[PDB]
Amino acid sequence: RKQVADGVAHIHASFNNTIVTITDRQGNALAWATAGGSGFRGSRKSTPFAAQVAAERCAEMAKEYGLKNLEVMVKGPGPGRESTVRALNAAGFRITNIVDATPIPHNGCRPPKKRRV
RNA sequence: ACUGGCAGACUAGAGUACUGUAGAGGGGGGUAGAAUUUCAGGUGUAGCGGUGAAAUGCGUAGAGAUCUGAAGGAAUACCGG
Repeated sequence: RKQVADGVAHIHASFNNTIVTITDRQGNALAWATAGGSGFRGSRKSTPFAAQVAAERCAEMAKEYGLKNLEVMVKGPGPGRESTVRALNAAGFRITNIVDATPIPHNGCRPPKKRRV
C-alpha cells in the first residue's frame, strides 16, 4: 500500500446497479464496491440503500490506503446518487468537491429503440 | 350597350432597375466539441450486464469501474421557440 490522503470517489449510478470506485487523484483504482456485490440482488440492487452499503464497504476498504479527503464524481441517473455521497460523509471522509460526471452527448449516437412493453 | 377583331391610348394588374433587411432555402468544401464503440497501456478485483423476476451474454485468459491515449463513423446538447 502507498498511503494516500487526497482521493476521488467515482459513483456510477446506473438504473440497475451502483458502483463506487475510490481512486487516487490520478484515477488509479484503490477500492471498489457495488450494490450487486454488497449483498443485494435483482430488485434491491436498484435501491438507494444497496448503493449506500457499496459506498460503506468501499469506504472501510479505502482506509487501508489511509484516505481522508475525497472529491465525489457522481455519474448517472440511478437511485444510488445521493445515498452513496451521504455514506462517504458519514464514514469520516471529508468531501471537498461533489462533481457530476454524467456523459451527455451533444447529439451523437442513436439511442436504443423505445421499449414497447 | 356588352363580348370579339383591328388601330391607337392608359397605369391600378404583372414585371424591371436601385438600396437595404431577416432567414436550419439550396449546392460544394473545411473544421470543432460532447458522446458511443473498438483498441493499447496504467490502476484495480470480483463481478458486470440485464429484468417484473430471470436467463442468454460478458468476466479470473482480469471483466465491469477508473485514468490516459489512439482510431473510426455518425449526429450536432444548450440556443430552440
